[PDB]
Amino acid sequence: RVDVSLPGASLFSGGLHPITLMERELVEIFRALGYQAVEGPEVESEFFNFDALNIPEHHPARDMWDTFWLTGEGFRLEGPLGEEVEGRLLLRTHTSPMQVRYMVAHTPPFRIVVPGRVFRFEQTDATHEAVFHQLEGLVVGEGIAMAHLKGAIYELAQALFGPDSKVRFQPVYFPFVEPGAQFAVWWPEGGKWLELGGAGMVHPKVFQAVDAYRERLGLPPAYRGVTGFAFGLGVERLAMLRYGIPDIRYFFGGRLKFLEQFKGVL
Amino acid sequence: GYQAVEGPEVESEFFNFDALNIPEHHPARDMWDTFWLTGEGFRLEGPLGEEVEGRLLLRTHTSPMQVRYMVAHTPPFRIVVPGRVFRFEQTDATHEAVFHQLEGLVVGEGIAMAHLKGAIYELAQALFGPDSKVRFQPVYFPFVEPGAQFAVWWPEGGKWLELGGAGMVHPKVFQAVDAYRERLGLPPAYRGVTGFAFGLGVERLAMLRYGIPDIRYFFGGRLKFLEQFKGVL
Amino acid sequence: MRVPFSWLKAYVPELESPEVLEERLAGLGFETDRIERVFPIPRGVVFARVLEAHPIPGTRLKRLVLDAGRTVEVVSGAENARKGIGVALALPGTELPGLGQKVGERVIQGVRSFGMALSPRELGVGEYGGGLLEFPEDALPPGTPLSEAWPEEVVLDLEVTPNRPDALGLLGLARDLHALGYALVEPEAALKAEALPLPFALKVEDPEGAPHFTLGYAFGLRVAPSPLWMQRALFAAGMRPINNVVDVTNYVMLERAQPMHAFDLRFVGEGIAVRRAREGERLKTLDGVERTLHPEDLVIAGWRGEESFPLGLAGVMGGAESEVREDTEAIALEVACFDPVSIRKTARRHGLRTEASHRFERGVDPLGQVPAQRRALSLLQALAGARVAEALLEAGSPKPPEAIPFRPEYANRLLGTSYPEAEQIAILKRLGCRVEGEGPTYRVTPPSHRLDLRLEEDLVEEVARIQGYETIPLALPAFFPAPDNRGVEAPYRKEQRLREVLSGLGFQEVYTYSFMDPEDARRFRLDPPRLLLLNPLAPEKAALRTHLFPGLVRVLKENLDLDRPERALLFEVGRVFREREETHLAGLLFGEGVGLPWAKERLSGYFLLKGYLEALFARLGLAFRVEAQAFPFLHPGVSGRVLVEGEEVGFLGALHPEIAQELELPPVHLFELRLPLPDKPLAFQDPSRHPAAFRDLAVVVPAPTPYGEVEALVREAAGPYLESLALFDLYQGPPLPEGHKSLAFHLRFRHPKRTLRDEEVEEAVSRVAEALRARGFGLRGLDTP
Amino acid sequence: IPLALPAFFPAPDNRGVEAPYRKEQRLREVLSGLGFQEVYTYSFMDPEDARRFRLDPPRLLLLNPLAPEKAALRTHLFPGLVRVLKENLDLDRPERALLFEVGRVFREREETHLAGLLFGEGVGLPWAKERLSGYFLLKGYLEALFARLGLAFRVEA
Ligand SMILES: Nc1ncnc2c1ncn2[C@@H]1O[C@H](COP(=O)(O)OC(=O)[C@@H](N)Cc2ccccc2)[C@@H](O)[C@H]1O
Ligand SMILES: Nc1ncnc2c1ncn2[C@@H]1O[C@H](COP(=O)(O)OC(=O)[C@@H](N)Cc2ccccc2)[C@@H](O)[C@H]1O
Ligand SMILES: [Mn+2]
Repeated sequence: RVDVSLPGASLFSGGLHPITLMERELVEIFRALGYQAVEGPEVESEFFNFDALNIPEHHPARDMWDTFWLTGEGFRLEGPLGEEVEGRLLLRTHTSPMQVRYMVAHTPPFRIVVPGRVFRFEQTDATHEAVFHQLEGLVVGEGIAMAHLKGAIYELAQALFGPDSKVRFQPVYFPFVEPGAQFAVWWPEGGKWLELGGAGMVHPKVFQAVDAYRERLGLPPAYRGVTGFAFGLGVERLAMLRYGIPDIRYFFGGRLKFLEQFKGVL
Repeated sequence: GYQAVEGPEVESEFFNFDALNIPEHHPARDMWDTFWLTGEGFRLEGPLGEEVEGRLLLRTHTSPMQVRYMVAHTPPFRIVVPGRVFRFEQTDATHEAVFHQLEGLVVGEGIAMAHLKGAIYELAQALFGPDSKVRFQPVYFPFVEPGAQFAVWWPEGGKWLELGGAGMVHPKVFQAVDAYRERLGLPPAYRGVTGFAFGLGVERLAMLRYGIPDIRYFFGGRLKFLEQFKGVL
Repeated sequence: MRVPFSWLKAYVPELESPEVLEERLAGLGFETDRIERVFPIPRGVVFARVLEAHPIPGTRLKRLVLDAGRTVEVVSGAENARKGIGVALALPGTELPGLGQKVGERVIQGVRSFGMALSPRELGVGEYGGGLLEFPEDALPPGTPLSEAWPEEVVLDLEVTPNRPDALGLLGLARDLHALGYALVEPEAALKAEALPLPFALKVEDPEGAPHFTLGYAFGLRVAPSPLWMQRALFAAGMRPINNVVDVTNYVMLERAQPMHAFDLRFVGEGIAVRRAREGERLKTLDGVERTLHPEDLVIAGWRGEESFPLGLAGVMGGAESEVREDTEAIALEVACFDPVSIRKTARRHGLRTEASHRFERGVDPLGQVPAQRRALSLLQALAGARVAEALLEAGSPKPPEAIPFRPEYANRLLGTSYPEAEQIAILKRLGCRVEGEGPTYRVTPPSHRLDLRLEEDLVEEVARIQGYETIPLALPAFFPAPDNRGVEAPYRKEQRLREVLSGLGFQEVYTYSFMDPEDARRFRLDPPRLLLLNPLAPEKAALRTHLFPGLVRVLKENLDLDRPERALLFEVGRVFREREETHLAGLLFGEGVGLPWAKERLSGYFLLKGYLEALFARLGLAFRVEAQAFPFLHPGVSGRVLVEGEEVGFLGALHPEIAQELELPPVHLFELRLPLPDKPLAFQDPSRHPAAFRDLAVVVPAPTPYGEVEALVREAAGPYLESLALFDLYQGPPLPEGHKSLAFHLRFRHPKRTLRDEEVEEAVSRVAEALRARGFGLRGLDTP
Repeated sequence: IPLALPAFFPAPDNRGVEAPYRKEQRLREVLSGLGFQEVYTYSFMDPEDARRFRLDPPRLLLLNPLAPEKAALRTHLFPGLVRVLKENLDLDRPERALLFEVGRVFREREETHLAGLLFGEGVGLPWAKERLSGYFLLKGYLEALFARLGLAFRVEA
């Protein structure tokens, strides 16, 4: 006979990091809405991160992002069409620059979602990080309206918190969007409004920078008669509320006792 | 926007045929060679867990899920039901008595055939690229009023493959659905909506896509065959 | 259904070509499975007149004297070879379709055969080779090449769906084409009738089986071969010409989906009776088969005085005796509408599938009998010099079709098109519908031949296919799905994730038929299947599987036979049937195991399969435990039940040796669980930051006592501060009581907000010593390391 | 402002633009199923580690770092994994560990890397003694991974 209750061979059992899980669900939610996930580079030029997004230098608007500037020769930063690009290098302060990279390399209409690691120079506490993730959304084409942006967030909220969930839209400022807005979702289980991110209708000047970069590259203009909306939300906070993580610093902490607790979420 | 839901492999004649406007002793039912079953003690659950009765069989197609889903839900919605189906017929290199189908059902106000064509066009694009195209020809199915058969152009092989059938959900299907609802206490939910449905046979698409010459390989169980697909993650 | 291009062209003269025809039909809803050219006639085949047929003494052959321009002789053994008919003469030199060598002048039983007269098979126009082709003696000037009156033909193999029984007639097809815009030429039934009484009566004793039944009367018939144009037509459609009258009934049937049969009056007696058949009533059908009828069979009978007899199987096949032959002079023409269900059962009952049963099963135009009588009677007058009565015997009064709703607006709304109202209505009218009204919702009543036109939807499909499905634009729908459709895909996603993890963990997926061999309930030791098949593919698949593992085992064997896998780790997910349909997950382990391929030591068998499963459940974040339990199909020594989150869901163990033996297989390990597995909602636990207290201790216990109880006991008493607890060594030896075991346990304690005092850890091991002894167990180790 | 959802056939060149992202996520998932545990480490590197870990110095540096230990951008993924093993062994005492991490590395060009780490007694019967570990064990998992991906895998010294 054999003790069938004895532990078997200690084969290893793996797991996915909580941000991977939260990113995966966010991506699945938007995939169901027609969005496709594309990524951008963590090291960007000032042109894509700021200038092309209507965020010029020495202006109050740029203070909304504490940049991490870089130095070093020999580094080749590829642009939207593999062409080598130049400009003061930095660590992207948000995923937004992919809005520009994508649009020069493609034609409307389309729906994309860009997840990604972003960086910001600021002190890290229990609810703040200098290194975190964002999920960008961009939908462009004839007749795209803000009603559609609200429709997207409503679907996001429903998928994330259920039918007793709701979204809230309030005016807020971003150089890359003309109506500008900030949105929150009602979390029933916790009976409170959490601010998810910012969004708005793509600014006129963003489309212009996009087509100007296209012209300077031989491509024909593709965004003169289209509108669109974009949004950007910060993954960690959503993940924290969703997995009951109290300290945002745990994410990059590397502690196995922390990571292991998420194997169950397949 | 479609969501995947499954149905039971063992169905009653009511869902597989009757509710789908396919009555007994009529030419239309010959389009499906049924595998009838016998045996007491077996409990067949309906759309709302209620125990149901009726001559048991092995579903000849996924279509019955159209009915199960609609009694258990409200429009508008988009579903896709994959599933093992059974048919009594001889198996050769390109025919199976046991195979899989993928059903599609989209219901709601203003749903038109233009939308069904739109769906297949997107299917073809995603499956074979931009040089792909779809073809729609009239064909008959008791559960659909315009009825149709669609094919997709496969550039790489330079030929039209017939993928499946589709159409606008028949008036009587919506009626059987709401009648079953009433008989269950639920309010009618399909009097002012239209919709389209389609059903395509997986094996053939897989064969053309993975270059499998013999459809019998699928249920053959041979590891030397199965192993060749580890790469497709 | 065979569609002879030139025949269809007779109704649709403007047809562009067979290819364009195929395209038109496809857009109409009719797929052609094949297109072919069929009547090769060499120049050497000429038309001849048989002046005389002389028997060759001592043989079963005849010497034919033919007028083929010049007189010639040919030897023939065909029973039908006779004076007064026209034949197909293959002159010496002619090369015949299918024949190896040419046709030459040959000497046969004393006579020089100058070529030979042909059978349909030899000429290649039909399968029949039992007799010569019979043409009218004046069909063509003697010696003229046959091809001149018999051009090659292109025939389309059309698929005609159930809903379009009117399309089972070439004229019906032509009407669909007419709607597309083609000119339509309907045959004019020139008839010179006579006001005379019919020398017979009609008695429909079963109006349920024959809702509409008519009888035509043609006399003074001159039975003879059908003209060349008709024989070409019938042969092209796959039918063999017989003669004047018979061919006309087949032709009209093929023209307008209206089976009809000519009954020789000599055998009718006083009248025709459409009645049910009487038990065991015999009937020799047209095919020569002697049959016995069933009371459910509808028959066409005659009667004489008190005599009642079957003349034919109504709507399936006529009787052999009243077939219409050379000496026939008058007939009763049957043109009717039978009950589909009735015809269906009768056809099956006698294993008969005829052009007639097929059409009546699919449905015939309820008010087409009378028009069909004129057509047939008309042709009979023209080809058999028939004399026809003005009156018909008619029974039944079918009601015309009712008006249907029709909203243009809805047609466009349902299709997503924008066809102008006028085009929609012009289309329905070309198809033969009546359109009444002005307002937005018209009153459309379809022609009786359209059994498929009952609902408004039906009418929109008429508009769509005539306009052409290609004219329907492409669109994508947009809408917020109804609330109760939320996360309805969770179940499906849950299972697919499981398969994917299993494939990553290392298991290989397999797909096995849902069928089971009834006999395996025995071979594999398990309750018999609850569901069986009334019509199985084979006795080895007469039931529905109750377990998944049996199939996996049979897969291992089949694999080991074809190839020699040295091992294998498989898995399969599928539906099982037993009181309720449920989803199962089964896995199989076989082979030497896992380890260094160039070394010797290895990890395999039971504990290996248990390793993978523990990894799987660790990966799923679910509690997994295996307690020993007996299972007939498993080895009594290596057998246990599987528990996930404290809930029995399956079994794990080695295949029973006895079963292994009967199947001729080495040891096999496997498991089977019921899906879906339990869901364990997250409950994040903030890991303590303070140091953890380590401490070992072994436990002496009887060999029988399962590790599970020990682990459970130690853990339970370990205290609220127990973090870890692992088994690092099992020893059963001399240092202590014989028949005992020692369990090496690695333990760890830890506190959330502070550190653990050296006393608390002892107070904890104490409970693990007191409760440990209370169970008759002792502890050798008591400190770390 | 009302709520709506847009509808349209996406422009042809947006087709399968998500293949890359999907490809990588499938890889992570397989790795998690094969047995590897995912870890997330900062993209920052300690300039001094180019020495401690023996490797070419980082090509990109930070004008305004958070600290001197994070004044450069990582060139490799493994250094961080090792420092993770150590930090783990200090707080807790993992008897072993099979980790993996995917991330952006910077050196002449930004590129994505996949790194894995193996440590501990290995795999075998927890109540027995014999075991499979170290090099050939890590090579086992990798061979399984590539077998699962349907890719040829070879390791030359
Ligand atoms: N220090 C931090 N730690 C964790 N999350 C942060 C931190 N700073 C911000 N976030 C998250 O980042 C999200 C948005 O970042 P902001 O810097 O506030 O906005 C942006 O980054 C904009 N690019 C978003 C945007 C995109 C498209 C159109 C309009 C607006 C917030 O909702 C928040 O949850
Ligand atoms: N013996 C077989 N082996 C492999 N595939 C088969 C076999 N018989 C059919 N199929 C596949 O099954 C597909 C459709 O099956 P059919 O029996 O022809 O139709 C149906 O089963 C309908 N229920 C489909 C449908 C759904 C919704 C609306 C309209 C029509 C075909 O396109 C074909 O690829
Ligand atoms: Mn129709």
